Amino acid sequence: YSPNTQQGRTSIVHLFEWRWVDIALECERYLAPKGFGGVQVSPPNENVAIYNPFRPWWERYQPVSYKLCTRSGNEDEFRNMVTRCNNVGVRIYVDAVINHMCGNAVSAGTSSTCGSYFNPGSRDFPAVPYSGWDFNDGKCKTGSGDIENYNDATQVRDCRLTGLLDLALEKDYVRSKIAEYMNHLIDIGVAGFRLDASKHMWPGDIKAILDKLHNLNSNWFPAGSKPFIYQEVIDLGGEPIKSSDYFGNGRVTEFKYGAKLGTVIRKWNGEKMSYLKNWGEGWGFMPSDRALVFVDNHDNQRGHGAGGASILTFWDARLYKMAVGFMLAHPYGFTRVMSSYRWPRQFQNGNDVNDWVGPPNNNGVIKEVTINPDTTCGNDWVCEHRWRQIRNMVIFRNVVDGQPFTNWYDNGSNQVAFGRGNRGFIVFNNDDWSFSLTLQTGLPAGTYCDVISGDKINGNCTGIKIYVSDDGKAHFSISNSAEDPFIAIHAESKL
Ligand SMILES: OC[C@H]1O[C@H](O[C@H]2[C@H](O)[C@@H](O)[C@@H](O[C@H]3[C@H](O)[C@@H](O)[C@@H](O)O[C@@H]3CO)O[C@@H]2CO)[C@H](O)[C@@H](O)[C@@H]1O
Ligand SMILES: OC[C@H]1O[C@H](O[C@H]2[C@H](O)[C@@H](O)[C@@H](O[C@H]3[C@H](O)[C@@H](O)[C@H](O)O[C@@H]3CO)O[C@@H]2CO)[C@H](O)[C@@H](O)[C@@H]1O
Ligand SMILES: *[C@@H]1O[C@H](CO)[C@@H](O)[C@H](O)[C@H]1NC(C)=O
Ligand SMILES: *C(=O)[C@@H]1CCC(=O)N1
Ligand SMILES: [Ca+2]
Ligand SMILES: [Cl-]
Repeated sequence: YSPNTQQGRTSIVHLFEWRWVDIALECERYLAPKGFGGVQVSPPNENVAIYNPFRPWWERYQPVSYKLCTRSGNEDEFRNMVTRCNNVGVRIYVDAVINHMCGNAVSAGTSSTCGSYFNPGSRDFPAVPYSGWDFNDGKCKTGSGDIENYNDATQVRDCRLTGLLDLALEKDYVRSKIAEYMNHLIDIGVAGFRLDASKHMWPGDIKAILDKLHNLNSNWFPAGSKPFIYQEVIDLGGEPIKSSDYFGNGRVTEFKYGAKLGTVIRKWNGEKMSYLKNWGEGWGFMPSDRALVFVDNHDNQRGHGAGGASILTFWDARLYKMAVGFMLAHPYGFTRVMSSYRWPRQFQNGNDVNDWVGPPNNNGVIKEVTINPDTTCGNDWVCEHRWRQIRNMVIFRNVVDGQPFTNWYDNGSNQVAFGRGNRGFIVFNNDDWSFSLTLQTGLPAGTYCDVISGDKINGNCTGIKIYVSDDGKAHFSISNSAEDPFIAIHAESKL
C-alpha cells in the first residue's frame, strides 16, 4: 500500500509513451531536483505492432510476450533507466498488462515490437510461452465470448475485454509466467505496478500472483520492502463489482475523484467548489489510504474508459491547473500527475475521431522529448509536470506532508480556501467575480511567495506576494480574469 518513494516525495507522474532514455534523463535533470516521487511508465513488454490505424497508443495494451522490447526501448535501455532513476531517488512503476494478450482477431505473424511470432487465432504465443489452454475460451459463458454485460461480475472476469484474449489466471502456470515477468522487473529495480484491467481479474487471482512476488531490490530499498500495487478498477457505482473488493491486494484507482472534480470545477448540474469542504469519503470515495487519485488518466483524457465529458485535461489548461492544484493541496489519497502528448483532436458529433493517435513520431519512431529554454517541452509533448503551477504544487504537497486539513473557508459559491496545518494555505476563485478578502491562514507571520503566479528565487518572489500578520491572517485578491485564479503559499516559499 506504500509507494516506496523517498520520504518527503508524495507524487508520481505518468510519462505516457515516453522512451526509456528520455525518462532516465528526466529523472536526473528534473524529477529528482523538483521532488517527484516516481514515474509510471507505459507497458515495457513486447506488444502487437498495429498499422491500421497507424501505431495507436493502445497497441501497447495488447501483449505478445514479456520481453522488454517496445517503442520505448529495449531491455538494456529499460534497466539503464531504472538504475539511473533509482540512483537519484526517483522510482519507476510499471503498467503491468497481465489480464490478457492480444486481440483475438489480430493477424498471426511477427507484427510485434520485437519480431516475436504469435497466432491469436490458434491462441499461440510461443515467446512466453502460452497456448490454447492458457486462455478462458472454455470458461467464458457469453455467446460472443466477449464481455457483454457489466452487471454480471463473472463474465467481466472470465470473458474477453473488447476481444482481448483472456488469460486463465487461476492456473499456477499462468500465474507463474506473470510472476516471472514481474519479478524480473522488481529485481531490475522497479518499485511497484499499476495492474491494468484489474476489474477483469478475480481479486483472489491477483492475490495469488502477488504472493509470488519478491521484495524490492535490496541494493536500493530497505529489506522487506513490498512492491507498491495500485489496481485499475473503474467503479463509479451502478455495478456489482466494487473497488473495495480489491483492498486486500493494494491500492485502487479512484475514478470517482477526477469525475466529480471535473463536474465541480466546470460547475455542472449546479455543483460548486463550496461543496468540496467534505471532499473525500464524504463524497462516497474509497478510504484515503487505498486511493490512487488523479484528475485525468491516459484513457479518459481522450474519451476512453470512464469519467465522462466532465474530465479536465491539458486541453482545458486554466481549469486543469486549478483541479490539479486542489488535488495536490488536499490530503486525500496518493497523487498521480498526468504528462501527455498533443494529438490532432478532432470532434465530430461530440466525439474525437482521432482518439487513437499514438505519441509524436517520425514514421513510427517515437520522437525524443526536447527541452526548451523556458523549461517547457517541444516535439508535441505537453509536459504538464513541467508547468510552473503544477510543478510548484507537487512541491507544495511534499512541504505540507502529514499536516491536517484545516482553516476551510467558502463564500457559499465558488470562492474557497483551506490550509494544511501551519505549513501551507491555498485559495481558489471559480466564481465570475473578484475574490478579495482577509483569511485566517494558520501560517507563521511573514511574507510568502505565491507559487502559482511565480517562484521564490534568490530571496525574492517573482509573482504575487502574500503578507501574513501576527494573527495568521492575510489578504487575498483574485480577480476572475486572473491567468491562474488560485494562490498557494507554503513554508518553503516564505521569504
Ligand atoms: O513442448 C512443446 C510446447 O511448448 C509450449 O508449451 C507450453 C504451454 O503452452 C504452456 O501452457 C505450459 O504448459 C503447462 C500447462 O500450462 C500446465 O497447466 C501444466 O500442464 O504444465 C504444462 C507444462 O509445464 O508450458 C508448455 C511447455 O513450455 C508451446 O506453447 C507449445 O506450442 C509447444 O507445443
Ligand atoms: O514552467 C513553464 C511554464 O509553465 C506555465 O506555462 C503553461 C501554462 O500555464 C499552461 O496554461 C499551458 O498554456 C496554455 C495557456 O495557459 C492557454 O491560455 C493557451 O491558450 O493554451 C495553452 C495550452 O497549451 O502550457 C504552458 C506550458 O507550455 C506558466 O504559465 C509559464 O509562465 C511557465 O514558464
Ligand atoms: C531581492 O531584490 C532586492 C532588489 O534588487 C535585492 O536588493 C535583494 O538582495 C534581493 N534579495 C536577496 C535575498 O538577495
Ligand atoms: C501496497 O501497495 C503493497 C501491496 C499490499 C502491501 O502490503 N503493500
Ligand atoms: Ca480476465
Ligand atoms: Cl489508471
